Amino acid sequence: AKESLCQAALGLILKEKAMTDTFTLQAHDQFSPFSSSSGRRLNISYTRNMTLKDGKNNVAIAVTYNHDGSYSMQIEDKTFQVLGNLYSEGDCTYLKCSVNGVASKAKLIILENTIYLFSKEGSIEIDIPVPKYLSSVSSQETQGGPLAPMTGTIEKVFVKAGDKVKAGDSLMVMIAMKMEHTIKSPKDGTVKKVFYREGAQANRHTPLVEFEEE
Amino acid sequence: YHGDSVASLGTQPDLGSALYQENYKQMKALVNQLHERVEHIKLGGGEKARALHISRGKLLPRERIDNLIDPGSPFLELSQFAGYQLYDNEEVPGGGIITGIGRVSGVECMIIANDATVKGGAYYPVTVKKQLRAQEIAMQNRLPCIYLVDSGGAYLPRQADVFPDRDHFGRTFYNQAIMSSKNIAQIAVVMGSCTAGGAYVPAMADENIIVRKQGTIFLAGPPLVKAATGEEVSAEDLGGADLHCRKSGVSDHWALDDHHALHLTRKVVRNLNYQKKLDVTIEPSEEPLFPADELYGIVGANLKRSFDVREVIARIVDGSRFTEFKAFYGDTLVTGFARIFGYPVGIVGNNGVLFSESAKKGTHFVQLCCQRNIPLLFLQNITGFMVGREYEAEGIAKDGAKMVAAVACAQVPKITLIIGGSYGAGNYGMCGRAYSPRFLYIWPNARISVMGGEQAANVLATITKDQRAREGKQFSSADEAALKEPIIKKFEEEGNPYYSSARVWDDGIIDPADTRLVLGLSFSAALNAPIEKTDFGIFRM
Amino acid sequence: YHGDSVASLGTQPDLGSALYQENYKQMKALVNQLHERVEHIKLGGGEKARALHISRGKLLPRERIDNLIDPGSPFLELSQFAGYQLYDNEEVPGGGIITGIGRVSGVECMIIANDATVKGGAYYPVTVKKQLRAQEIAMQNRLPCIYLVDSGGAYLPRQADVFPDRDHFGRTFYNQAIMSSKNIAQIAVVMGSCTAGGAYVPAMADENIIVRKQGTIFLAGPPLVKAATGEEVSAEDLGGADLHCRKSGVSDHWALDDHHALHLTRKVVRNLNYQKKLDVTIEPSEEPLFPADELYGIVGANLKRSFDVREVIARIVDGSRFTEFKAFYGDTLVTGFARIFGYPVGIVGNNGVLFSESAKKGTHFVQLCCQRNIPLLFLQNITGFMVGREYEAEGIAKDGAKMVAAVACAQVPKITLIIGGSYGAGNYGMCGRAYSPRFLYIWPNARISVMGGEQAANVLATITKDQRAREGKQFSSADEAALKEPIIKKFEEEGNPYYSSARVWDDGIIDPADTRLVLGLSFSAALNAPIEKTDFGIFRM
Ligand SMILES: CC(=O)SCCNC(=O)CCNC(=O)[C@H](O)C(C)(C)COP(=O)(O)OP(=O)(O)OC[C@H]1O[C@@H](n2cnc3c(N)ncnc32)[C@H](O)[C@@H]1OP(=O)(O)O
Ligand SMILES: CC(=O)SCCNC(=O)CCNC(=O)[C@H](O)C(C)(C)COP(=O)(O)OP(=O)(O)OC[C@H]1O[C@@H](n2cnc3c(N)ncnc32)[C@H](O)[C@@H]1OP(=O)(O)O
Ligand SMILES: O=CCCCC[C@@H]1SC[C@@H]2NC(=O)N[C@@H]21
Ligand SMILES: O=CCCCC[C@@H]1SC[C@@H]2NC(=O)N[C@@H]21
Repeated sequence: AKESLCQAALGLILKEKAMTDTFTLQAHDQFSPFSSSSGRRLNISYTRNMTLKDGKNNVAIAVTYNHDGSYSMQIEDKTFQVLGNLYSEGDCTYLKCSVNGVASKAKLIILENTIYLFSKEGSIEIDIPVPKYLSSVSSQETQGGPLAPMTGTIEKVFVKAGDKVKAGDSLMVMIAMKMEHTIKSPKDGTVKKVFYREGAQANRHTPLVEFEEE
Repeated sequence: YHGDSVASLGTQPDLGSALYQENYKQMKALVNQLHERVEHIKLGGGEKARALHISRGKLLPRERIDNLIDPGSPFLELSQFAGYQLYDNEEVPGGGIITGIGRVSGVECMIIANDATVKGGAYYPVTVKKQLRAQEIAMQNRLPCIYLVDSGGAYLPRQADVFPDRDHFGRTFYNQAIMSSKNIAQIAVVMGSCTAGGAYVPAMADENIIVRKQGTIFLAGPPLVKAATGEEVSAEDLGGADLHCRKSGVSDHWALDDHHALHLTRKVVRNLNYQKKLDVTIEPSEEPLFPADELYGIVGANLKRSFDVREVIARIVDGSRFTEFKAFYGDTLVTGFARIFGYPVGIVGNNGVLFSESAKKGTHFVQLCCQRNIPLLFLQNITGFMVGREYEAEGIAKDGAKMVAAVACAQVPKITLIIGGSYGAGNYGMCGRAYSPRFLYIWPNARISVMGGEQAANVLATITKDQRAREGKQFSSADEAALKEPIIKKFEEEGNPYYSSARVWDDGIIDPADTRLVLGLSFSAALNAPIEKTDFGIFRM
Repeated sequence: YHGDSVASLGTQPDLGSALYQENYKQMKALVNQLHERVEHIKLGGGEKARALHISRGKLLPRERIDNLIDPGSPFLELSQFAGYQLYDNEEVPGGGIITGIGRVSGVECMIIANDATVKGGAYYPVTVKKQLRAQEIAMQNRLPCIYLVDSGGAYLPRQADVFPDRDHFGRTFYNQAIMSSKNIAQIAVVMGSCTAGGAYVPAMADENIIVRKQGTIFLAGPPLVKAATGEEVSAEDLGGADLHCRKSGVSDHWALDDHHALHLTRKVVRNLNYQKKLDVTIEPSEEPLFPADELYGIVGANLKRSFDVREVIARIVDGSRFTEFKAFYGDTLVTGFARIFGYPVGIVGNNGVLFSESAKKGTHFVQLCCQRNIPLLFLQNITGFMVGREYEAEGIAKDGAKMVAAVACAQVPKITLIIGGSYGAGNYGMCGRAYSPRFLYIWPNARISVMGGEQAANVLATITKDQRAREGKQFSSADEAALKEPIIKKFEEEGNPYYSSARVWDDGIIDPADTRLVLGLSFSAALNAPIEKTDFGIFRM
């Protein structure tokens, strides 16, 4: 439970430290203190706060990079004193860590977006967040409404004033002066109305079809 | 072949000795006091400004820096005590700006961020000084720099100290142009509105990122436009990420939230296509043989007692291995070669009052290190200087000049640390702030001033005594203590480490325990700049 | 630190869409046609010449190249369609010469071999042009070159086009001297008789190998000597491997059969003592996330329909990872950074009719890449150009000049690919053939000409209409189609990819599927030449 969340949060750092270590090895200078994963600031104790998905409820974990190498994390006014390491049996790596004086070993398989803790007594499932900008939802939020790149005669519109909108469907075909280009629907929401009728022309960066808010 | 064993420096201080106990207690008191103050500074502008800054959806500057750097990496803040009680009644935590060096996408780079919480991100005179110091550090070390602008503009009530002078505001842009000229990268990130101070910065930088709503790039603010041209319009119409991106083209990228801007910045740094290369022999590094905290009991908080430098050197260098150079001759000064974090260094330190022989030894050592391309580190505790009729007859001043010339003409990176009291022209001799060391730090105990207070009081007493005797009413027996007391008090106030660190004479105040770590970081960054030829002026015999 | 995930370009095209089916069918037709023609070219001079060449014991040129290169390695032939129907009635497969780049003994080197089967190895004008193009490629890329001479001499019936002019025959020797001057190696191998064309080449080269019987080095052939000096003697007495080796010393080595000559050549290349070094950051490479053949359905064989460039970029770059630069501004043009086979590249592509803003964006991008030493790749589909009264009022031509100046002054390697129709001055703008790109290729669909046929027909109609109206008998309503038709037909003929590739305006016609592979090879070779400083002329504001 609460300890299990800490165990996974430790695993992210250890994997990140090791991958931080690997790039150091190929580098010219593998001796600088910068390569150290200490995360130490001058006169201040560095703290980073996490968020991990735990079934229905998100949990925020506050990781303070302690001065000695011990690892301090706190979730709902319960603190946990954690120290751990990564060692591999065969080809699979085990996570050995002690939380508040209790230590155990568990397989640590790490996917792209999920955290795996494997143990004799049971298994634990933790999910890493996905940034919204990386989720491509931000990509559709870049443009508020459709814009016509160039002025041209609209041959015909595939969508009526009120019509269902499918992904990939073309709003209209607009051909102009040695160029035909096909305008798509920016968003899957049902059209509020179509701005331009057949045969009309819209300038560069001009609205073409109104869409309901998603 | 590297099988020869080497003698190691340092011994075991007698813990039971009452002197060690006393020195330890003093050093703890100083370190504790420093820690509490640094906490209070890091709180920033205060709870209310934090509440408002959060309310706008922005991320607090400390959070921004933590997210930006490669996570799980050290970060080296500089001059945190800027503006400490410097002004009459205005609280300016951290000089209203956070500057430092960090590793991003595997490449070291300097981060400079405004603190809109503190006084709306106005540029106090100290703020400009701090920022310019950071930029010059980056250029000498040849490091890319990143700006996080959330500033309004120059502080109006003090315009004389900001706008006009050569080293004043605006020199920032000149440095920016020079940096971009010689391939040193520039990146600007916009999170807040800017009025002619953070307006040229994005235009001045090669790359640009601006948040969708909270970011607005405009040369003149809505009140400035309304007051000047008689026309009022919101800064978004002049600024705005979308508005500037679609048409103006000032913004090279368009981010939605603060996190998105940080992530894009990482991508750009990776694409920057730079590779670091070294030009010095490197070796495996091992920890010093003795605990660092013992330095407290060794040093204490009294300038009167003396501590041998070699104890400190043993506490610092790798494996506590050292090779003294010309040990018996000029014993008052110590020089030698050592290795720190696998890098070769030349250590120069002070034990006592300088003499002519010590100056000659230092000059010879400097020539050797410059010839062999070895970085230099200085540990100055100048309790006294070279003064005496016999000394000046043989031109001890001339030998001091030899120190000055050798230090000034040197081209290898130099780092200086003020372990003990610094006074007199020796500050000039042992690579003072004026002599452009790449860095400079002071322990919490050190006091720096031109002269000890007692000396100046005596000198003033004598000159007034002589002239007033010529005036017929000599400096009487009375008023002697009355005249002496203010001089002693004033020199004590000006010599305080916090007082100097309030200005930017030093890069920071560090406890002795962290010393070793800091040095390694500094030297690593300094190695980015390729070493160059060292040319010496006339060596006056 | 390189742990940040990056958004990937491209989507999944709707296969079921009838448009995709139609585009796929067109692209298959073109690719099939190209393949059949290339087969017929590779047969060479014909069965009878092959029978005779075998009868002499020589190895056919294709066999020679296969044996020479490091076995199991790619080889990149160039301009295979040279002389395709170029002359009136003379079949000249491959221009009577085979040129290419290959890896020999671990070192890249350019191979140039005559084809004595085709017209006795006579130098047609196109043959000289092809060979000189190869040599200039080798010099810019700084690569060793190897010659396999089996040529007779210049084609007599066309002596004006071969001998006299500056870029005509004989310039070969000048390039050879310059190459050997600046340490670029030269190797000549002789398998057949030579008359004043392959006579200076061995003397001009540093190293020389000649087969025992079939090789004869002589400045004047037996018929030339008999006709000129009135004295007849066999070319062996003037040539011969043994005869030249014992006394003349023209031959540095003496081989018995063709295989022996090839083996000796490998030995010499190994002894050449050269090592390749890179000066750009390199990273592991991974395949693009989407199949390449989808490009067919994406592109089709009609110039009217438009395809977004980012689809193609996703089909090409490593991992389909891309970072667009100033995306919203100047959307008609696309720029950004990517990595191909572990090498950094800057991609510039066209989506539509250029405007002033696009030109400014391109200029800024070019400056960045030149500053950071990043190679550049161009994907031009210029359906239309910048023409309009409002455009010319704001000096859109001036912005086009900014494109031209930035491209011309650039010094980093540049590669160009004509994915779509190229017309107008944009060819000059986007690193055309005249602007010395290191390479240039065209897809089977692209059409290149100064202007579309319809435009020229309209312009000619108007000018004749105006002048003839001034003449009193204006261009009548009749003859309008009669005048238009020939112009359209002629422009279509001159725009055909085979027509341009018949000449040496392009380095080759490649199907879209192979695209990625070819690029990697090209860039690797281009990295041999060390990068240099880029200096820019006056930037007219
Ligand atoms: C270069 C020039 O001379 S132009 C200078 C005039 N332009 C400005 O700076 C306008 C004021 N600043 C702004 O509004 C900036 O755009 C912002 C958005 C970054 C600051 O955001 P805010 O915090 O909302 O501005 P606000 O006015 O509340 O600033 C808070 C405080 O900073 C002070 N301040 C901020 N900028 C300046 C400035 N340029 N000069 C003097 N004081 C300033 C204000 O007096 C204010 O007083 P307080 O700290 O006692 O409350
Ligand atoms: C550079 C100068 O101007 S020097 C003057 C040129 N001198 C010559 O080349 C004389 C001609 N020499 C030849 O006959 C041949 O080139 C040889 C002997 C050197 C070797 O050529 P081979 O491959 O054996 O061809 P072969 O001698 O069997 O027949 C000659 C063929 O090559 C052609 N050919 C070769 N060289 C030339 C040339 N310089 N000019 C015109 N045609 C030539 C002939 O037209 C003939 O054509 P074909 O292929 O239709 O039969
Ligand atoms: O009888 C006329 C034939 C022309 C002979 C030309 C002489 S022969 C030697 C010399 N070499 C040449 O190429 N031309 C001259
Ligand atoms: O009707 C057909 C005439 C062809 C127009 C070509 C367009 S017009 C603007 C642009 N500039 C060119 O040179 N070509 C395109």
